[PDB]
Amino acid sequence: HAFTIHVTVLILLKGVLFARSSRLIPDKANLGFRFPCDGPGRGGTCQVSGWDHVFLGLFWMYNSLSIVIFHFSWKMQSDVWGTVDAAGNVSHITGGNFAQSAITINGWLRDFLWAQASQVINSYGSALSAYGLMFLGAHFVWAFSLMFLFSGRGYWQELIESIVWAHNKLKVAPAIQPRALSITQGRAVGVAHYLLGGIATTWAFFHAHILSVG
Amino acid sequence: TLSGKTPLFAGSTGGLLTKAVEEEKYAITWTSPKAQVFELPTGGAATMHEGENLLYIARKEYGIALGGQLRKFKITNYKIYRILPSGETTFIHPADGVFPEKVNAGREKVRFNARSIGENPNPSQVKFSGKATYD
Amino acid sequence: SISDTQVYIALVVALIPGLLAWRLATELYK
Amino acid sequence: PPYTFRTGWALLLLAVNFLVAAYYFHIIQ
Amino acid sequence: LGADLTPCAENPAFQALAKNARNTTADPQSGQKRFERYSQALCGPEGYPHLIVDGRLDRAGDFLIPSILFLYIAGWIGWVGRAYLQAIKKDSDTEQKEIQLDLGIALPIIATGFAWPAAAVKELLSGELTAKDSEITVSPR
Amino acid sequence: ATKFPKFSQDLAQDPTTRRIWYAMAMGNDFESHDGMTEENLYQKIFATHFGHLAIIFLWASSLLFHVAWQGNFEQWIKDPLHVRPIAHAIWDPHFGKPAIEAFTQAGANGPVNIAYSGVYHWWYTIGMRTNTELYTGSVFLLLFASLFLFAGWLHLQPKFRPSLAWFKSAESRLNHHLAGLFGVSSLAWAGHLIHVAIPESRGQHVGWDNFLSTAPHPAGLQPFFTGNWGVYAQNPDTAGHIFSTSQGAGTAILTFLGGFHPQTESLWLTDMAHHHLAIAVLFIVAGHMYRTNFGIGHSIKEMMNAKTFFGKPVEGPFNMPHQGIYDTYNNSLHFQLGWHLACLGVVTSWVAQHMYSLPSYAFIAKDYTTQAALYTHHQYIAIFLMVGAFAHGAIFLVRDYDPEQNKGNVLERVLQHKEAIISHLSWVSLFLGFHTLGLYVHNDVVVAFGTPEKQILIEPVFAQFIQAAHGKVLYGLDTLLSNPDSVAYTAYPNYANVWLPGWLDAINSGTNSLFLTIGPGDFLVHHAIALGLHTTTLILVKGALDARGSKLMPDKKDFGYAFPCDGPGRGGTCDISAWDSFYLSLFWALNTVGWVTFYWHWKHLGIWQGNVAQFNENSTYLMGWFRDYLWANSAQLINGYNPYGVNNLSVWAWMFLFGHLVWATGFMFLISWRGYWQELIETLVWAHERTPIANLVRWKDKPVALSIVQARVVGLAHFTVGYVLTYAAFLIASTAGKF
Amino acid sequence: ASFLSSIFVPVIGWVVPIATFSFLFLYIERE
Amino acid sequence: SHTVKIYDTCIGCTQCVRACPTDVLEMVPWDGCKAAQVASSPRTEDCVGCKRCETACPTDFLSIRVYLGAETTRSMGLAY
Ligand code: CLA
Ligand code: CLA
Ligand code: CLA
Ligand code: CLA
Ligand code: CLA
Ligand code: CLA
Ligand SMILES: CC1=C(/C=C/C(C)=C/C=C/C(C)=C/C=C/C=C(C)/C=C/C=C(C)/C=C/C2=C(C)CCCC2(C)C)C(C)(C)CCC1
Ligand SMILES: CC1=C(/C=C/C(C)=C/C=C/C(C)=C\C=C\C=C(C)\C=C\C=C(C)\C=C\C2=C(C)CCCC2(C)C)C(C)(C)CCC1
Ligand SMILES: CC1=C(C/C=C(\C)CCC[C@H](C)CCC[C@H](C)CCCC(C)C)C(=O)c2ccccc2C1=O
Repeated sequence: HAFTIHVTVLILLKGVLFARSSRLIPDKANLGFRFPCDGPGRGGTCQVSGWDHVFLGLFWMYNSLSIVIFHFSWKMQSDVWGTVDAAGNVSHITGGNFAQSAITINGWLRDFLWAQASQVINSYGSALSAYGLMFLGAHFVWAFSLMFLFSGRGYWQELIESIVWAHNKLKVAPAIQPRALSITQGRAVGVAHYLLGGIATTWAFFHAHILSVG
Repeated sequence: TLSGKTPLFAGSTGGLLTKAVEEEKYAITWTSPKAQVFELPTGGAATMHEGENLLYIARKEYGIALGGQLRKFKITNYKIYRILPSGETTFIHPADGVFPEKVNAGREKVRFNARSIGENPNPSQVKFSGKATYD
Repeated sequence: SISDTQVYIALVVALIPGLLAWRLATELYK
Repeated sequence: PPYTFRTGWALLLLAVNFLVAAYYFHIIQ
Repeated sequence: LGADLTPCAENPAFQALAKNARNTTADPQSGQKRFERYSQALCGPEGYPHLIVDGRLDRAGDFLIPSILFLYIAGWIGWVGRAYLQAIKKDSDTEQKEIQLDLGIALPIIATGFAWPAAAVKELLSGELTAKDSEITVSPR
Repeated sequence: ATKFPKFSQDLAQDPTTRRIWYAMAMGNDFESHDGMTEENLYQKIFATHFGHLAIIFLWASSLLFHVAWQGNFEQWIKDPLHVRPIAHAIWDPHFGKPAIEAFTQAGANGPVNIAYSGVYHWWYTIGMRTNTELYTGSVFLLLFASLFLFAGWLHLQPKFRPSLAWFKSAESRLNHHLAGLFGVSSLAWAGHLIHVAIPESRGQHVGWDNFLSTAPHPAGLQPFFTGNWGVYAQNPDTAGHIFSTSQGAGTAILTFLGGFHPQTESLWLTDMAHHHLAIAVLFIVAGHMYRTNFGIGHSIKEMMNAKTFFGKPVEGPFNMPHQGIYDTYNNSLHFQLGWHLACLGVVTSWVAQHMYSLPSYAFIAKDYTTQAALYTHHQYIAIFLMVGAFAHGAIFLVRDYDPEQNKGNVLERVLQHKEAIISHLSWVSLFLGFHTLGLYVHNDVVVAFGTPEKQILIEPVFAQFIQAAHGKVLYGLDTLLSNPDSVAYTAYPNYANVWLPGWLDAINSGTNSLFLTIGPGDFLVHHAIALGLHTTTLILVKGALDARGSKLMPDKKDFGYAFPCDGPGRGGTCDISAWDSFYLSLFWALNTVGWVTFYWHWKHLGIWQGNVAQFNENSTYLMGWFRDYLWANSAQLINGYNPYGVNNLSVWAWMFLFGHLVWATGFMFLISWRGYWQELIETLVWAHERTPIANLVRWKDKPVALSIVQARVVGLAHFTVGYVLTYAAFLIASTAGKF
Repeated sequence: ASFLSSIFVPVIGWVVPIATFSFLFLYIERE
Repeated sequence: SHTVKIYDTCIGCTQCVRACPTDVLEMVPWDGCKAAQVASSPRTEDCVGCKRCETACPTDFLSIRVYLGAETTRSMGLAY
């Protein structure tokens, strides 16, 4: 938690402290808050703007809080929540597997994600089926985001040129000329679908699981 | 040769690194009508003096950036100098005393192509030759 | 399995393409 | 042009397509 | 046709599914009515209707009829869309008429979009469907 | 000004760490080297090709040696269906005793890796029976690698450096490679099968000691010269034949049985012998087509430039202007490399599709992990070769293509309507994509709402017709080979369908992967694969055909293949270079091979467990894939290690997580771009300089953030390595776990 | 012969990398 | 260093020169356009390759082009 919070702060603090200038771009304040870069020169100046630090901080905020809610979910289910025998013995939801499992990534993959995803994936043909659909839908929206994040405007504008050619060929070329999204919008759309998809997945996961065991 | 007093509050961790001692350094001189606050190239609100100001800077881009800010203060007498480790100060901006955006007689065309950009040769034509397609 | 001798012959025979790979690599660098 | 060559070849491919469909529909055995 | 396909009304897997048929809508017979309709389809071993899309006339309902109905509605939408774009291009503020619809122009076009196949053939056989390749912008080769 | 790299004064004078990275990236790009001439380019390339062959033969030697030395080949011979083949020994100091115990398997004395490459099956099939034979194979391959390494060195020496004219002598190479490298290699292999493999298959020991004395056939080459060839098909191996024994064995060396050997469930060796003999004769004939030094033969330049079809004038071959195509191909190595990568990529997929459905190696059909490994392996290679073909095709267009030399030909015409090609590819991709995802999502929702009878299940009736046309009577269509009345089935005049009895037995048995039964699940996924192939093509073709320029960047050819962008002006030009289409395409290439291998694996898992129903009913909605394939078959893999202990799948469990880590690491380089990192590294440089004892030491190369292009390279590599290791782990662990 | 693993694996693990990285480092920094 | 070439399509608007953050460019006398001045790149050793000049250029296609070449301390924009 300390790690993932300190890295989010590194990105965001760097964003605020170097928003106006840096050793790379002295006049960054003139370029503004939200600009894509100052070109491929100086080795390449992609994502120097304060906006682009917010963009990168969102992924780290997402990464940070994901592990916080996963921590909470598993720790409460293994060590707190559960049934109480008349004698007073506590039988926990995941039987105190946190201590030995939550100390390896394999333990998180197996005993948390794999184990507790059983309810959401087996939800079809029941009242929880919606969470099963949301779970896949969210996995899709997340993956869709990678198209925007990994690609660049140049490719899409050149593809649109050929599509515009075909619309011109059949005299259905729009007066409002089609353009590929801005470099900044590409990133904004990227991080939007990434957060929506990622968070919605965990949302569907948490509900389907805890509405069955909890 | 560089006259001018260092502006007040000129100190920050964004200043000269070892490059300034080993490779090259830049200076920007200007005459201010009045003592006034200005943002330094690499962060920090410095104070100009009334009269000649001298600010050492790591990169020429710092000088041109600061120059742009001095123009907003109605100051156009700023001179940038490149300084080598041998102490060889060279006046570099404005090169001929006139600002490059203004036309000055005596300047010759450099890297001018007497053609439209569409009329460049194909890379195949200049293949295994020294020349490029934009030559 | 194969004898200790056969393993030692293979290693000694493998010095031949080892040497020639070095000679080719140095020649290709020129 | 009147496009005689390319139409001729397209018709031949579309003939083969129909001939294979005639086998599919058990018209020719 | 093939891969253990039987008429749904003969497949035991279908009848088993029909007896526990879930009501789609508020109509409490909607579950039974579904399997009554799907009885005429070809069912696989598991008793799900398999659709045959090879242009078999006895299976025309599967894909051929849906295809004709889709192509007629999709072609309408495309023709009406094309018609409007060509209509607003003859005006001055064409870009403004894209984001802010001239319903005076649009609604008549939408109304007359039922006859798009006739209009599409007429315009194809008049050289008024396409532009010349020499008069359309292209990239340097 | 440092020496390295010797081949670039531009990079050699770079004072930053970019010098080191760009030298690695540009080392093998010989065209881009300083003072490189065309003759020196071909002569260096030729010498290098000897280096690569040597590496392949040293790799091949390693497989033989490690199995001969550390394997259980001799034990595996005796029971190939139950013994696990050993790859090599494990010597890892980091192992605890539980891990050593866990990896002590397949009757080994120490910890070993089980082989999933199918080399044991291959070597057994081709007549190797002893570790001594495997060893002798390995030492031979060292000497054979050694001979090519020397040839490589020799052909760089002044007197032995071939001329440019020699490299451009296309027709002579086509004759020699078709007749010699293909034809005689095929004939020589037919020789091996007839002289060694087939005897060994019949329990007869034939080696270098006794092969000159022991005749492959009793008749002994007399019927061949007298032309009584049918003698070599007389008395084939019976259906009772037990492989590597005389029990049920025949004397025939050239049969034509069709279908599989019933014990081994693989192609008859005598069929494979007659194949390679027939193939050899066809290739020797084909390599007598082109004129070299004896007047006779076709000139390919004349064939391309021909403008007359028997008096009648034509635009060229097939009335298509191919003028200047011979020179285009022959003069551009990127045209060739691209073209030859396309052909090899197709053949690699061909191999993959055929080796699972028509196994050639004894008992490999029952080694399920090996079959899964080998199919995935070759489909992944095919995908890389195919992306490379288009990459080098784009490099040709941007660096080598002369419009003036290709004036009026097929290549100029393709570039003239490139917008029409790219727009129609965009349509097919969108058309496939919308409706395929549509049907899956429809199915996934109606199943979710407890109404799986509302699914859109399309019978793949056209593919089923082809299976029926190949004589699969399951579908009850009664057409071509499934109709015993058809002229196809009977071969009406000659009645020489001697392949057919064996073929029909193989295709109508449900115990093999020869034309697997297909249904709605197979329809939807074939349409997903089509989507995959069209969209990867769209990206690569668009990349190739826009490599020289576009509206956004009309002078793109002036900037070359790979460059970061043309800056944020004109709306922004990120990923505008032809290289950036290669980069984008590989994501789609990997996505597509993902769908292909997932499909292959899940269908086969059902078939191998005798539970085809699972795939058949659950493959029509994407929750079925998610649950019944990924989730279900992860169970054993992720328990490779746990708090309770370890098993032999601990290494795959660890590689599985390693893949997930390397993939995710790739996202960093793909999402966070250079300007962020350059500003961060500036503060690290500050901190080092200002730290009182650390500032003692100083970098020689100025620390800089990776370049825009380098980040896409590094990002795409981490992503790819992650993709491959993750699936390799899952594919192997899940199959080897069950089997 | 198994003892060769105790020689070769450490050599390929440590000696070969150190020797290769040492030489390549001295080569890329040579002026 | 990077190479900055000016083409005869220049209209002498001076926008490239004003845009340049390292004073690479300057206006020089010319008879080719109405403005009677053309952009020049005398100090390409100071060019960082930002392409602000290309973004500034109002001609179609551009009358100034930056071809990113050998990277140096000045071209990499390093203060260290
Ligand atoms: C009148 C509107 C119209 C018409 C007639 C066409 C026609 C075409 N499109 Mg285009 N397209 C349109 C709008 C239209 N498009 C819009 C708004 C977009 C942005 C999403 C696109 C994006 C697009 C892409 C990316 C591609 C095409 C392609 C094509 C061609 C193949 C068919 C296809 O792929 O459909 C594609 C359909 C869509 C992407 C969805 C269309 C969205 C709606 C339903 C249309 C707009 C209707 C409009 C609001 C109606 C207002 C009318 C009213 C004012 C009277 C065909 C010439 C392809 C091509 O180039 O083939 C050679 C291709 O790759 N189109
Ligand atoms: C079949 C033979 C073949 C040949 C002879 C070539 C030859 C060439 N290619 Mg082509 N290419 C090929 C196939 C081939 N390629 C294939 C299959 C693809 C698809 C991937 C490509 C895609 C491609 C691109 C996109 C480019 C080239 C380029 C080139 C040129 C320069 C290569 C270079 O210097 O990189 C040096 C070598 C590297 C950078 C290698 C590092 C990458 C490897 C795979 C990393 C693997 C990661 C790691 C080691 C694994 C770790 C394991 C883990 C468990 C820890 C050279 C002419 C370049 C060019 O400009 O052409 C003129 C170029 O930009 N090729
Ligand atoms: C799940 C992940 C994902 C998805 C769905 C897509 C989808 C697409 N890619 Mg992308 N891509 C991806 C990852 C993905 N990509 C990644 C990781 C990369 C590496 C950077 C790329 C790089 C890339 C390149 C280089 C290209 C593509 C192209 C395409 C399009 C291919 C056309 C098609 O076949 O589908 C049809 C369309 C879809 C499947 C889109 C989804 C349809 C939605 C779900 C319908 C929405 C309607 C609904 C009512 C709206 C609800 C939302 C609400 C807020 C209103 C398609 C839109 C190509 C293209 O544009 O070709 C035309 C193209 O050239 N992609
Ligand atoms: C448009 C792109 C497209 C592509 C790339 C494919 C590709 C494929 N199809 Mg699919 N197919 C398509 C469209 C396409 N199909 C459509 C629209 C249908 C009707 C639902 C089908 C029905 C179908 C069946 C029944 C089967 C396949 C199969 C396959 C696979 C083998 C080749 C084949 O049989 O082609 C079939 C080719 C066609 C049907 C014609 C090509 C598409 C045309 C040109 C597009 C225009 C169609 C138009 C919209 C229909 C209007 C009809 C109306 C006028 C009556 C291959 C993956 C086979 C398979 O599963 O292999 C394992 C198989 O058995 N396809
Ligand atoms: C928590 C987050 C998480 C993340 C981010 C990942 C990430 C990954 N997983 Mg892991 N995984 C996880 C949790 C996670 N996993 C958990 C909890 C388990 C249970 C133990 C697994 C078990 C697992 C398995 C078994 C596999 C992965 C694989 C992967 C890699 C996929 C690479 C890729 O881009 O595929 C591209 C995406 C796909 C191919 C989609 C596949 C899934 C769909 C539903 C099936 C599609 C088939 C269908 C016919 C296509 C229809 C297309 C149509 C709609 C157009 C990627 C590294 C896979 C891999 O090795 O790489 C290929 C793999 O096989 N993971
Ligand atoms: C690739 C081959 C390789 C090999 C053969 C080894 C071998 C070893 N490693 Mg591993 N290691 C490796 C790669 C390798 N490492 C890599 C890449 C990493 C990073 C991921 C690690 C990370 C790692 C850690 C964190 C540790 C080991 C440790 C060990 C030792 C554990 C055995 C033991 O318990 O006895 C006890 C053995 C000793 C106490 C040391 C014996 C004498 C040493 C090896 C050398 C003596 C001086 C030598 C003669 C000359 C100078 C050294 C060098 C130049 C040769 C063993 C020597 C453990 C260890 O013991 O570290 C020292 C340990 O804690 N390794
Ligand atoms: C089925 C069958 C058959 C047939 C078949 C066929 C006929 C086939 C075909 C096939 C084919 C037909 C294939 C294809 C392929 C292709 C490809 C794969 C391509 C690629 C390409 C490329 C990659 C290119 C490149 C380039 C570019 C892009 C640019 C310029 C340059 C170059 C040209 C280089 C028969 C009758 C025999 C028998 C029965 C069965
Ligand atoms: C029969 C059948 C089938 C088949 C089919 C096919 C194969 C088809 C083909 C087809 C084709 C091969 C076509 C093509 C074409 C071409 C072109 C060239 C086109 C164009 C078009 C246009 C131009 C249009 C326009 C329009 C309109 C009309 C409307 C709207 C708007 C627009 C403008 C878009 C199947 C099996 C599926 C199913 C069953 C039946
Ligand atoms: C896919 C992709 C695109 C292409 C995507 C585009 C151009 C977005 C277009 C999608 C919208 C939904 C088009 C909407 C058109 C009409 C408004 C729809 C009218 C019909 C409705 C009323 C139904 C980029 O432009 C881009 C830019 C920079 C980085 C990455 C990417 C990127 O990944």
